[PDB]
Amino acid sequence: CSDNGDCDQFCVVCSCARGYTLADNGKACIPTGPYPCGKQTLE
Amino acid sequence: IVGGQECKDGECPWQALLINEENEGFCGGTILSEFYILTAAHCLYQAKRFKVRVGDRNTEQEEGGEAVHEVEVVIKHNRFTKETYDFDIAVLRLKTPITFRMNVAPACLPERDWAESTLMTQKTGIVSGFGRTHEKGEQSTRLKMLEVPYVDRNSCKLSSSFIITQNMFCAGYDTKQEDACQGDSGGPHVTRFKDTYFVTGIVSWGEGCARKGKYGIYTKVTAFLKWIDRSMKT
Ligand SMILES: O=C(CN1C[C@H](NC(=O)c2ccc(Cl)s2)C[C@H]1CO)Nc1ccc(-n2ccccc2=O)cc1F
Ligand SMILES: [Ca+2]
Ligand SMILES: [Cl-]
Ligand code: NA
Repeated sequence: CSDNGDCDQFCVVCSCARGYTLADNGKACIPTGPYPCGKQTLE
Repeated sequence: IVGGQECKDGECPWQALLINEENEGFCGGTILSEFYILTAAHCLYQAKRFKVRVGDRNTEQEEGGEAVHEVEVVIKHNRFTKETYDFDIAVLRLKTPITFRMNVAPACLPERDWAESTLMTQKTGIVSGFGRTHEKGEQSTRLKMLEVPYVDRNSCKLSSSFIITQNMFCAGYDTKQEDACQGDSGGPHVTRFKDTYFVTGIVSWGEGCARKGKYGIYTKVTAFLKWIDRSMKT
Protein backbone atom coordinates (compact mmCIF):
# COMPACT_ATOMS: atom_id res chain seq x y z
CA CYS A 1 0.00 0.00 0.00
CA SER A 2 3.09 2.17 0.00
CA ASP A 3 0.94 5.30 -4.29
CA ASN A 4 -1.65 4.07 -1.76
CA GLY A 5 -2.30 0.93 -3.84
CA ASP A 6 -3.87 3.30 -6.36
CA CYS A 7 -6.82 3.52 -3.95
CA ASP A 8 -9.11 6.53 -3.72
CA GLN A 9 -9.54 5.99 0.04
CA PHE A 10 -8.47 3.06 2.27
CA CYS A 11 -5.88 0.40 1.25
CA VAL A 12 -3.64 -4.61 -2.55
CA VAL A 13 -7.28 -3.97 -1.68
CA CYS A 14 -9.03 -0.59 -1.78
CA SER A 15 -12.07 0.39 0.30
CA CYS A 16 -14.06 3.47 1.28
CA ALA A 17 -15.61 5.21 4.29
CA ARG A 18 -19.26 4.95 5.25
CA GLY A 19 -21.57 6.47 2.62
CA TYR A 20 -19.40 5.32 -0.30
CA THR A 21 -19.06 2.18 -2.39
CA LEU A 22 -15.96 1.02 -4.19
CA ALA A 23 -16.40 1.52 -7.93
CA ASP A 24 -16.24 -1.27 -10.48
CA ASN A 25 -12.57 -0.43 -11.14
CA GLY A 26 -11.97 -1.35 -7.52
CA LYS A 27 -9.96 1.77 -6.76
CA ALA A 28 -12.35 4.74 -6.86
CA CYS A 29 -15.04 5.50 -4.29
CA ILE A 30 -18.59 6.49 -5.20
CA PRO A 31 -20.86 8.46 -2.86
CA THR A 32 -24.28 6.95 -2.34
CA GLY A 33 -26.05 10.14 -1.19
CA PRO A 34 -25.86 13.89 -1.92
CA TYR A 35 -23.81 14.65 1.23
CA PRO A 36 -21.13 11.98 1.61
CA CYS A 37 -18.68 12.36 4.47
CA GLY A 38 -15.59 14.42 3.86
CA LYS A 39 -16.68 16.30 0.78
CA GLN A 40 -16.99 20.03 0.66
CA THR A 41 -20.61 20.91 -0.22
CA LEU A 42 -21.70 22.46 -3.55
CA GLU A 43 -24.65 24.79 -4.13
CA ILE B 1 -8.33 31.02 14.64
CA VAL B 2 -5.29 33.35 14.53
CA GLY B 3 -4.36 33.99 10.89
CA GLY B 4 -5.82 31.73 8.21
CA GLN B 5 -9.04 32.92 6.56
CA GLU B 6 -12.81 32.65 6.42
CA CYS B 7 -14.43 29.40 5.36
CA LYS B 8 -16.29 29.88 2.09
CA ASP B 9 -19.77 28.54 1.70
CA GLY B 10 -19.62 24.72 1.81
CA GLU B 11 -15.91 24.65 2.67
CA CYS B 12 -16.10 23.66 6.36
CA PRO B 13 -19.41 21.77 6.52
CA TRP B 14 -18.38 19.43 9.37
CA GLN B 15 -18.00 22.36 11.78
CA ALA B 16 -20.31 22.39 14.76
CA LEU B 17 -20.54 25.10 17.42
CA LEU B 18 -21.35 24.42 21.06
CA ILE B 19 -23.46 27.26 22.42
CA ASN B 20 -24.05 28.22 26.02
CA GLU B 21 -27.28 29.42 27.62
CA GLU B 22 -26.27 32.93 26.50
CA ASN B 23 -26.43 31.61 22.96
CA GLU B 24 -22.67 32.31 22.67
CA GLY B 25 -20.26 29.77 21.15
CA PHE B 26 -17.60 28.51 23.51
CA CYS B 27 -16.26 25.37 21.78
CA GLY B 28 -16.28 23.70 18.39
CA GLY B 29 -17.25 20.19 17.41
CA THR B 30 -17.10 17.89 14.35
CA ILE B 31 -20.16 16.40 12.70
CA LEU B 32 -19.62 12.59 12.56
CA SER B 33 -23.14 11.57 11.54
CA GLU B 34 -26.73 12.79 11.65
CA PHE B 35 -26.79 12.02 15.40
CA TYR B 36 -23.17 12.42 16.58
CA ILE B 37 -20.85 15.33 17.30
CA LEU B 38 -17.19 14.84 18.24
CA THR B 39 -15.76 17.36 20.69
CA ALA B 40 -13.14 17.77 23.41
CA ALA B 41 -13.85 16.45 26.87
CA HIS B 42 -12.55 19.74 28.41
CA CYS B 43 -15.40 21.59 26.64
CA LEU B 44 -17.93 19.81 28.87
CA TYR B 45 -16.54 21.67 31.90
CA GLN B 46 -17.56 25.10 30.69
CA ALA B 47 -21.33 25.51 30.22
CA LYS B 48 -23.42 23.27 32.46
CA ARG B 49 -25.99 23.36 29.73
CA PHE B 50 -25.26 23.79 26.06
CA LYS B 51 -26.72 23.11 22.63
CA VAL B 52 -25.18 22.55 19.23
CA ARG B 53 -25.52 24.82 16.20
CA VAL B 54 -24.74 23.50 12.73
CA GLY B 55 -24.58 25.34 9.41
CA ASP B 56 -23.54 28.69 10.90
CA ARG B 57 -20.84 30.79 9.17
CA ASN B 58 -21.50 34.18 10.65
CA THR B 59 -22.61 34.38 14.26
CA GLU B 60 -23.93 37.94 13.80
CA GLN B 61 -26.46 37.20 11.01
CA GLU B 62 -29.04 34.44 10.85
CA GLU B 63 -28.51 32.84 7.42
CA GLY B 64 -30.20 29.91 5.70
CA GLY B 65 -28.86 26.56 6.79
CA GLU B 66 -28.45 27.31 10.49
CA ALA B 67 -30.06 24.79 12.82
CA VAL B 68 -29.96 24.20 16.53
CA HIS B 69 -29.88 20.76 18.17
CA GLU B 70 -30.32 19.68 21.77
CA VAL B 71 -27.89 17.11 23.18
CA GLU B 72 -29.43 13.88 24.41
CA VAL B 73 -26.39 12.04 25.78
CA VAL B 74 -22.84 13.16 26.57
CA ILE B 75 -20.21 10.49 26.30
CA LYS B 76 -17.00 11.83 27.83
CA HIS B 77 -13.85 9.75 27.89
CA ASN B 78 -13.60 8.20 31.42
CA ARG B 79 -9.85 8.95 31.56
CA PHE B 80 -9.84 12.62 30.76
CA THR B 81 -8.51 14.85 33.54
CA LYS B 82 -7.50 18.49 33.57
CA GLU B 83 -4.31 17.47 35.43
CA THR B 84 -2.93 16.17 32.12
CA TYR B 85 -5.47 17.06 29.40
CA ASP B 86 -4.94 13.45 28.29
CA PHE B 87 -7.86 11.63 26.60
CA ASP B 88 -9.46 14.97 25.66
CA ILE B 89 -12.35 13.51 23.69
CA ALA B 90 -16.14 13.30 23.96
CA VAL B 91 -18.99 12.31 21.71
CA LEU B 92 -22.43 13.98 21.83
CA ARG B 93 -25.60 12.19 20.74
CA LEU B 94 -28.17 14.72 19.60
CA LYS B 95 -31.87 14.37 20.43
CA THR B 96 -32.88 14.87 16.79
CA PRO B 97 -30.96 13.99 13.58
CA ILE B 98 -29.03 16.62 11.61
CA THR B 99 -30.31 17.13 8.08
CA PHE B 100 -27.29 17.26 5.82
CA ARG B 101 -27.30 20.18 3.40
CA MET B 102 -25.11 22.99 2.10
CA ASN B 103 -22.61 23.70 4.91
CA VAL B 104 -23.73 20.69 6.91
CA ALA B 105 -22.09 17.33 6.25
CA PRO B 106 -19.98 14.96 8.30
CA ALA B 107 -16.26 14.44 8.16
CA CYS B 108 -15.05 10.92 7.43
CA LEU B 109 -13.72 8.64 10.14
CA PRO B 110 -10.67 6.80 8.74
CA GLU B 111 -9.67 3.19 9.44
CA ARG B 112 -7.07 3.16 12.22
CA ASP B 113 -4.03 1.46 10.74
CA TRP B 114 -4.44 3.26 7.43
CA ALA B 115 -4.92 6.60 9.22
CA GLU B 116 -1.65 6.07 11.11
CA SER B 117 0.33 5.19 8.03
CA THR B 118 -1.38 7.45 5.48
CA LEU B 119 -3.04 10.48 7.07
CA MET B 120 -0.85 11.17 10.08
CA THR B 121 2.02 11.24 7.58
CA GLN B 122 0.55 14.00 5.42
CA LYS B 123 2.28 17.38 5.52
CA THR B 124 -0.74 19.36 6.79
CA GLY B 125 -4.24 19.25 8.16
CA ILE B 126 -6.95 21.88 8.40
CA VAL B 127 -8.30 23.39 11.61
CA SER B 128 -11.40 25.59 11.85
CA GLY B 129 -13.56 27.43 14.33
CA PHE B 130 -15.08 30.62 15.68
CA GLY B 131 -12.45 31.26 18.35
CA ARG B 132 -10.31 34.36 19.02
CA THR B 133 -8.44 35.92 16.12
CA HIS B 134 -5.64 36.92 18.50
CA GLU B 135 -4.60 35.51 21.86
CA LYS B 136 -6.05 38.28 24.04
CA GLY B 137 -8.77 39.42 21.62
CA GLU B 138 -12.37 38.71 20.71
CA GLN B 139 -13.94 35.62 19.22
CA SER B 140 -14.47 35.63 15.48
CA THR B 141 -17.99 36.31 14.28
CA ARG B 142 -17.09 34.41 11.08
CA LEU B 143 -16.10 30.76 10.68
CA LYS B 144 -12.33 30.56 9.96
CA MET B 145 -10.04 27.75 8.77
CA LEU B 146 -6.27 27.42 8.86
CA GLU B 147 -3.84 25.01 7.22
CA VAL B 148 -1.53 23.65 9.90
CA PRO B 149 1.56 21.54 9.29
CA TYR B 150 1.99 18.36 11.30
CA VAL B 151 4.85 18.99 13.77
CA ASP B 152 7.39 16.34 14.77
CA ARG B 153 6.45 14.79 18.17
CA ASN B 154 9.93 15.30 19.64
CA SER B 155 10.24 18.87 18.51
CA CYS B 156 6.84 19.37 20.11
CA LYS B 157 7.80 17.72 23.40
CA LEU B 158 10.87 19.96 23.62
CA SER B 159 8.72 23.03 23.01
CA SER B 160 6.05 22.15 25.55
CA SER B 161 5.87 23.03 29.23
CA PHE B 162 3.58 19.98 29.62
CA ILE B 163 3.72 16.26 28.77
CA ILE B 164 2.64 15.38 25.20
CA THR B 165 1.03 11.93 25.40
CA GLN B 166 0.36 9.28 22.75
CA ASN B 167 -3.24 10.56 22.62
CA MET B 168 -2.02 13.98 21.37
CA PHE B 169 -0.21 15.34 18.35
CA CYS B 170 1.15 18.80 17.55
CA ALA B 171 0.43 20.97 14.54
CA GLY B 172 1.02 24.54 13.54
CA TYR B 173 4.04 26.82 13.41
CA ASP B 174 7.09 27.65 15.45
CA THR B 175 7.04 31.42 14.91
CA LYS B 176 4.61 32.22 12.10
CA GLN B 177 1.56 33.89 13.64
CA GLU B 178 -1.11 31.30 12.81
CA ASP B 179 -2.73 28.81 15.16
CA ALA B 180 -6.03 27.83 16.73
CA CYS B 181 -7.05 29.86 19.75
CA GLN B 182 -9.48 30.19 22.66
CA GLY B 183 -12.94 29.20 21.49
CA ASP B 184 -11.73 26.83 18.77
CA SER B 185 -11.12 23.88 21.07
CA GLY B 186 -13.40 20.89 20.58
CA GLY B 187 -13.45 21.75 16.87
CA PRO B 188 -12.21 19.84 13.82
CA HIS B 189 -8.80 18.98 12.65
CA VAL B 190 -9.21 17.18 9.33
CA THR B 191 -6.72 15.82 6.81
CA ARG B 192 -7.43 15.72 3.09
CA PHE B 193 -6.41 12.55 1.34
CA LYS B 194 -6.89 12.88 -2.40
CA ASP B 195 -10.52 14.05 -2.67
CA THR B 196 -11.79 13.33 0.87
CA TYR B 197 -11.37 14.98 4.32
CA PHE B 198 -10.94 12.63 7.25
CA VAL B 199 -11.19 13.73 10.87
CA THR B 200 -7.70 13.41 12.34
CA GLY B 201 -7.79 15.64 15.43
CA ILE B 202 -9.77 17.56 18.01
CA VAL B 203 -8.56 21.05 18.80
CA SER B 204 -7.35 20.53 22.37
CA TRP B 205 -4.94 23.05 23.91
CA GLY B 206 -2.04 25.44 23.53
CA GLU B 207 0.18 27.63 25.69
CA GLY B 208 -1.42 30.86 24.51
CA CYS B 209 -2.13 31.18 20.78
CA ALA B 210 0.41 31.39 18.02
CA ARG B 211 3.23 31.93 20.53
CA LYS B 212 6.80 31.79 19.27
CA GLY B 213 8.25 28.39 20.09
CA LYS B 214 4.84 26.83 20.87
CA TYR B 215 2.50 24.65 18.78
CA GLY B 216 -1.17 23.68 18.74
CA ILE B 217 -1.98 20.44 20.56
CA TYR B 218 -4.70 18.16 19.24
CA THR B 219 -6.32 14.98 20.45
CA LYS B 220 -5.07 12.20 18.20
CA VAL B 221 -8.27 10.76 16.77
CA THR B 222 -6.56 7.59 15.47
CA ALA B 223 -5.97 6.60 19.11
CA PHE B 224 -9.72 6.63 19.75
CA LEU B 225 -11.28 5.20 16.60
CA LYS B 226 -12.53 2.08 18.45
CA TRP B 227 -13.76 4.22 21.33
CA ILE B 228 -15.64 6.52 18.97
CA ASP B 229 -17.06 3.44 17.31
CA ARG B 230 -18.32 2.03 20.62
CA SER B 231 -19.59 5.41 21.73
CA MET B 232 -21.67 5.83 18.57
CA LYS B 233 -23.18 2.38 18.93
CA THR B 234 -24.21 2.43 22.60
O1 LIG C 1 -5.55 26.93 29.56
C1 LIG C 1 -5.18 27.38 28.49
C2 LIG C 1 -5.69 28.75 28.11
N1 LIG C 1 -5.40 28.98 26.69
C3 LIG C 1 -6.24 28.25 25.71
C4 LIG C 1 -6.18 29.11 24.45
N2 LIG C 1 -5.43 28.40 23.39
C5 LIG C 1 -6.00 27.40 22.73
O2 LIG C 1 -7.12 27.04 23.03
C6 LIG C 1 -5.27 26.69 21.61
C7 LIG C 1 -4.15 27.06 20.85
C8 LIG C 1 -3.78 26.10 19.89
C9 LIG C 1 -4.74 25.11 20.00
CL1 LIG C 1 -4.71 23.63 18.96
S1 LIG C 1 -6.00 25.18 21.19
C10 LIG C 1 -5.31 30.32 24.80
C11 LIG C 1 -5.35 30.40 26.32
C12 LIG C 1 -6.60 31.18 26.76
O3 LIG C 1 -6.66 31.19 28.20
N3 LIG C 1 -4.35 26.69 27.68
C13 LIG C 1 -3.87 25.48 28.17
C14 LIG C 1 -2.52 25.29 28.41
C15 LIG C 1 -2.06 24.07 28.93
C16 LIG C 1 -2.93 23.02 29.19
N4 LIG C 1 -2.49 21.78 29.73
C17 LIG C 1 -1.77 20.88 28.95
C18 LIG C 1 -1.35 19.73 29.55
C19 LIG C 1 -1.48 19.48 30.95
C20 LIG C 1 -2.10 20.43 31.72
C21 LIG C 1 -2.56 21.63 31.11
O4 LIG C 1 -3.17 22.48 31.80
C22 LIG C 1 -4.28 23.20 28.94
C23 LIG C 1 -4.74 24.43 28.43
F1 LIG C 1 -6.05 24.58 28.17
CA1 LIG D 1 -25.35 32.90 11.32
CL1 LIG E 1 -2.28 29.76 28.41
NA1 NA F 1 4.14 29.01 17.49
